[PDB]
Amino acid sequence: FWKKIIAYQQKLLNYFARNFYNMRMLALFVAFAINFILLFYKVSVHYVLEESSGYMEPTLRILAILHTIISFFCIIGYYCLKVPLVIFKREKEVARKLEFDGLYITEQPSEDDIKGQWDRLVINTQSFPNNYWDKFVKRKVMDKYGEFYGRDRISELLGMDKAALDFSDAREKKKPKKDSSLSAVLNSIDVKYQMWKLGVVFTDNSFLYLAWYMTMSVLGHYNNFFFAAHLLDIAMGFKTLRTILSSVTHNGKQLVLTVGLLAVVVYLYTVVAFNFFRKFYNKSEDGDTPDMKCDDMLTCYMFHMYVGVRAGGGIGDEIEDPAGDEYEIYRIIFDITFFFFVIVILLAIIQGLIIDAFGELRDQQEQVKEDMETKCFICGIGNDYFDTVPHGFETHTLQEHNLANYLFFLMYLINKDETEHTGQESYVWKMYQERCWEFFPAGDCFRKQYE
Amino acid sequence: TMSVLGHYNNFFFAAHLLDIAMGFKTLRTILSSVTHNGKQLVLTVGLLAVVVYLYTVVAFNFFRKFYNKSEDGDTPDMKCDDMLTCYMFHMYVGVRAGGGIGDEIEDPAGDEYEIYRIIFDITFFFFVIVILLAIIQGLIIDAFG
Amino acid sequence: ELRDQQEQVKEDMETKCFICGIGNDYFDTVPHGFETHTLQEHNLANYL
Amino acid sequence: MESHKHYTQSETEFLLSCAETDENETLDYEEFVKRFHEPAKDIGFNVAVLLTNLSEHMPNDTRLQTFLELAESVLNYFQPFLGRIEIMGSAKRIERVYFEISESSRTQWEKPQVKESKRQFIFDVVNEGGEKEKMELFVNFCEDTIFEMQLAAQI
Amino acid sequence: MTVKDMVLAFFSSYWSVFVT
Ligand SMILES: [Zn+2]
Ligand SMILES: [Zn+2]
Repeated sequence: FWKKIIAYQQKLLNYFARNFYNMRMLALFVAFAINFILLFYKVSVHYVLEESSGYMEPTLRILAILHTIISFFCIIGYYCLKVPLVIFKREKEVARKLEFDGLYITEQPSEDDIKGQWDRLVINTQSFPNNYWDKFVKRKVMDKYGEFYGRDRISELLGMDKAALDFSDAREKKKPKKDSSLSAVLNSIDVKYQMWKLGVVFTDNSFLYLAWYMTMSVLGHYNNFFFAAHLLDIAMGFKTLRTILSSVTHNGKQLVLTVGLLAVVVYLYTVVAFNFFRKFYNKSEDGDTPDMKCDDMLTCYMFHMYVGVRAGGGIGDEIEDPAGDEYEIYRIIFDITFFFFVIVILLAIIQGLIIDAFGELRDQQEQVKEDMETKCFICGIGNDYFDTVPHGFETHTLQEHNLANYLFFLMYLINKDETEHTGQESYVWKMYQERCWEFFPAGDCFRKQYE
Repeated sequence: TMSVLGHYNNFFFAAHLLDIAMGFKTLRTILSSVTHNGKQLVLTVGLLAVVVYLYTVVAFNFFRKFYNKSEDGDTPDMKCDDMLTCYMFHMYVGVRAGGGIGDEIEDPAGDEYEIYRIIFDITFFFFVIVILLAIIQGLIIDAFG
Repeated sequence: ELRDQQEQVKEDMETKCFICGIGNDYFDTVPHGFETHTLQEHNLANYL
Repeated sequence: MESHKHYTQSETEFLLSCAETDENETLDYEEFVKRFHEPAKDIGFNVAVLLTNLSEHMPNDTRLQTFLELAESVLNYFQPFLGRIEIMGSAKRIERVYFEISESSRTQWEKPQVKESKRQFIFDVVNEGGEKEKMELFVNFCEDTIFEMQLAAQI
Repeated sequence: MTVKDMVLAFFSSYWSVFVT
């Protein structure tokens, strides 16, 4: 019973993890179809879909149901495909911080970060390094800060205090056989570690996005128009539009600073107009109906920012003809300066900030390619030295200093054993456990070492 | 084939002017600036269509009494009473209007919308015909470089 | 032009020394040689 | 086994004489291969890494080259199975260390997700990555990659 | 009625900065 249901729920979770991106694209296509069939609405205070010979009204409801179901499936497959990686990174970071910096021992975190404060109720749990492919971190930090601080004052906040005492006691002739009772593992599971894990998940950004996605998909049943917000997933989701959207999101601060400077310049022009041009803002309709004047600072500022910016020809085309005496030249200067400073050299800045981003991204890509084609990533010697043997540099970067080979070697060291290492393996493992990395070839290779 | 059809109608000889582009290599320096990205331009027009559809559904759901393009008075037409009609009106008029869409609809002086529709118009302007045509014009300038 | 000026400044600071101006390749024979040379031997802060 | 043109007359008669033929003229080829190939694989990999070490650390030896020509028949089977790293071992000595690379490890490495993550790592390390911590972030990338590879392998 | 009260409600929050 329990075994036959666990071996099935594990298979179901593995399926949901294998089909995360497929369900993502399927949800995108379902949202596309929903928004395509939403193009057949009418008004009557009553929105009605009466635009075809049936087969369009119930299909919308079944498609919304399918979309909500697949959104739930995606939000539960993310928890099985991507959450282990982020919790692994978090555990690795906090464990290495504890070991090499003494965060919760000698260098207590400040209040300007929530991660340092939320990673406090995980160092004192039983299964702290759940995903770090090693469990000898508590022992390392105890041996590092056992004599310089309280031997028990460390294990009181690193957990296992009473547990280590009971283990040292049970090392004698006192050890029973622990029983296993079905349907009673809730006490066995660690609740504090799960609380910390849920706190990390609800802070992860990529999970809040899927939560908002499912929330909008649910509200889509109360109103069949929140399915339009799912088209934003073509931009905030898949990476097929990054080449275009990066040109806008690269500067970002420059664009908002530009629109702020534009607002300030328009406010300067607005106060000048409010103080010196009264008899011009006379947007009357049919005659003798004065309205939309400059008799108010806020009204004149809104009129400027809303009409003179979008007018395409400055502001002198939306106000009266400046033929009046004492202003015939001052208002001409005013209009032409507004034109040349607002819609000529302040929109050129906005359009140039988008064009410079393309060039900057292309330059970054070219620099990456050049650095990968002229030097080695590990030793960094150069192409000219290795280009003495026919096809030397490519053979050096594909056989001698392959990043894939180095990653496979680290994987082999981690997954092979601890007492079966040879001399070189034990040396590299000792260097890696202390995180020094002088075993990487700095500026020498097997070819520079010999003839 | 087109040269033969030119005898049935002496206007298919206009399709032979496309040979100055798809044939000789005297126009490659200019046409490569357009055909270099290619996928970027169609992705840009697709993103523009999606953004205009978002603005269209917002207008259909919150702005009814504005799309009143009546001629001579008391002849309501080209309204937003249909999703497809409003989307076509947007994609056909608001994009080419040169000043956003707030210049082809009624004056937003009505209460409860005086500020929301001003925000709507200015955001349409700044997001569609300012930073979405700048992308199209920058994709052509980057190709030359 | 401004971006090119910034990139040129960064390149001149990352390839040569400000005082002696020898080059990165010569000092890049000892592991992490150029940065140690520009942080210990020829530090502008040290000269000031 | 004789239609593949790989086993000669001697090899065919040897593999036929090495059969169980327990009075029924039937063989459990599962147990047969799990008996005659599992330790052969390990010993052959050890011989292959030994010969590769000798070749790479003793070139220009015709007396060993003629042996490598006849050992190539088995040295090629372990070609996508042995790695080679150049580490700094003894003081000022670039030591070439060898090791085994599992088929699952070399299978989960060619996935498009892992390749794209490696590409992005190289990109954002060449662009804004430093020099004093280049290996520091490279080993972090390696750890994240091997963790996600283990996760994708156990599914 | 929010075309004019919006700026007043936006400035009503900086009274806590004006008091300090
Ligand atoms: Zn190298
Ligand atoms: Zn120097």
